Amino acid sequence: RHKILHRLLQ
Amino acid sequence: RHKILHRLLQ
Amino acid sequence: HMLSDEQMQIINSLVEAHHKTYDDSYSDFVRFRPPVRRLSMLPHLADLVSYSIQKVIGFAKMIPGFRDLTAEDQIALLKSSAIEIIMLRSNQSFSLEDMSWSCGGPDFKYCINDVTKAGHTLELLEPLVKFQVGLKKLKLHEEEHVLLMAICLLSPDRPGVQDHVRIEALQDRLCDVLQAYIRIQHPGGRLLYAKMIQKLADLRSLNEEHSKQYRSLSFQPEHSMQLTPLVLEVFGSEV
Amino acid sequence: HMLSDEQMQIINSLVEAHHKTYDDSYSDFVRFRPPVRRLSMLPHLADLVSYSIQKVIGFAKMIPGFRDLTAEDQIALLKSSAIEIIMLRSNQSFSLEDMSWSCGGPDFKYCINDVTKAGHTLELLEPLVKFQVGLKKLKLHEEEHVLLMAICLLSPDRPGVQDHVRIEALQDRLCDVLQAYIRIQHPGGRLLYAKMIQKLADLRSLNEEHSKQYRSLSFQPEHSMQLTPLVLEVFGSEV
Ligand SMILES: C=C1/C(=C\C=C2/CCC[C@]3(C)[C@@H]([C@H](CCCC(C)(C)O)[C@H]4C[C@@H]4CCC(C)(C)O)CC[C@@H]23)C[C@@H](O)C[C@@H]1O
Ligand SMILES: C=C1/C(=C\C=C2/CCC[C@]3(C)[C@@H]([C@H](CCCC(C)(C)O)[C@H]4C[C@@H]4CCC(C)(C)O)CC[C@@H]23)C[C@@H](O)C[C@@H]1O
Repeated sequence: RHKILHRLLQ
Repeated sequence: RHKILHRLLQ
Repeated sequence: HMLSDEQMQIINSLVEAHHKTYDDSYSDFVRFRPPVRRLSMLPHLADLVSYSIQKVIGFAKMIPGFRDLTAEDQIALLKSSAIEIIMLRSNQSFSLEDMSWSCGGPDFKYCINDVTKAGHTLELLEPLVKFQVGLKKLKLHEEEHVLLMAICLLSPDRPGVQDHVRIEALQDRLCDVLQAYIRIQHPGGRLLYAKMIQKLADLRSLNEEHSKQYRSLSFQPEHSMQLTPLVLEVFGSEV
Repeated sequence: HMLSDEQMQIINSLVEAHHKTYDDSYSDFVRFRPPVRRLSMLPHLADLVSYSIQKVIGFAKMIPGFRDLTAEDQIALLKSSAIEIIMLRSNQSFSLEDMSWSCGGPDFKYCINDVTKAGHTLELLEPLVKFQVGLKKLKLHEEEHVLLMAICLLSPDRPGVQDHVRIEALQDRLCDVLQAYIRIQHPGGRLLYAKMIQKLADLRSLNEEHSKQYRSLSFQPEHSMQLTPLVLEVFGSEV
């Protein structure tokens, strides 16, 4: 998944 | 999953 | 014209369970992320709901018959009714004078514009307030209040439940207790039971509105990261 | 005997990025769950680490060349080095006098027994303290400190990375900048670069010890519920 990390990486 | 709920239900 | 011994024990268990899981001083709230007044209030309210879910879970495990259900049905009932029990129990803190939840001084007094800073709009916040006012006007006894919470949680009509026959069986026993208690222990409550059942149907619609507002929140990772693991698990759909 | 224009720009970008992502006043800490002194300090430290991860992510996206990597490699590097960057940047708050992290008055001064109330033992806490002391004794310039963080993050030897050839290429360019800066801008630093590379190997072992202590935490649901979504995602193994 890694939804937050994908989001935080702009 | 529901690991927390399983745990909280003793 | 008289409560049975079993109906009294069921009332004794629920009142004790509620007293074991609700703090009228709200002193644990200093442990939440502090409130701030871009979804400014979300971290505090998330900690608030996550805390209340643990208390609802504690209350549920003391409802007679609940622990005999399978862990699946317990989860199924918990996930579907968690937000409804929270709205019911919050009425103890709702004040009619200021139309808010007064759990403290400036910090923990929760008015309408505070829930706005948590992903909700003023428009959709309307039936929550009206529900709390009408519920406050019933002037429920603790027994009636605690019996209504248990009846709500034990609804067989939840997405997920399996042994709906026995959950319905447990709920009707509780409904019998409420009817008997109102009839023999609440003067001037000739229509109270009917009004309490009406509030249950109102919670269903409030529940559905929260379900949709939450899907927005949980689909935006910068907002869902503000939630707690328990909130994401209870309000998630990964059954 | 002179820094190039490109090596200066790389230094300028890292110092600005670190200044944009590290608050020496530590004023956001009132927004964390308050510290309490059964894993009493865990909620505060979890909020602390979750906050630092967002700052490391901000710092990483300003390392030159990082944004050109695939989102996969960026995640792979972030997940493996997140705790190491946190231990590196925490040195700015570590005080040699009291052997603790002094981020405030009584509340945000983090000594050894506080980390104990977060699932860690006094014994395994030992190399963290020794690492911080030895790192503090190097008296690194901000450029050296910020260059060491970027070199650590850009290690090609992480579980998960794919284009390790180009991550190694980026890391060696940064290692060239550090060597040149120490040689021409740090008097009496004839052995400093070697000592900084030694600290990197120390972080690997501290990282592995945290990895195992965290698996204990994340396998106990009553403790993992105290974490944040970002922590569980960064330190989880669901790649
Ligand atoms: C929780 C309690 C207390 C107070 C309870 C409040 C007041 C504060 C706001 C709360 C917590 C509402 C939530 C909050 C958001 C939830 C997350 C972020 C998960 O979406 C809004 C959705 C409902 C709005 C209606 C609508 C639009 C139709 O959805 C439910 C009960 C409310 C205080 C005390 O009495 C203890 C008790 O346990
Ligand atoms: C984080 C920062 C600051 C301070 C940083 C500290 C002091 C507080 C404790 C922290 C945060 C340590 C963690 C905590 C637990 C982590 C979770 C709960 C996820 O397991 C322990 C594992 C390490 C112990 C070693 C061992 C046994 C070998 O594993 C890492 C850096 C430490 C303050 C300021 O300087 C900003 C900076 O960003």
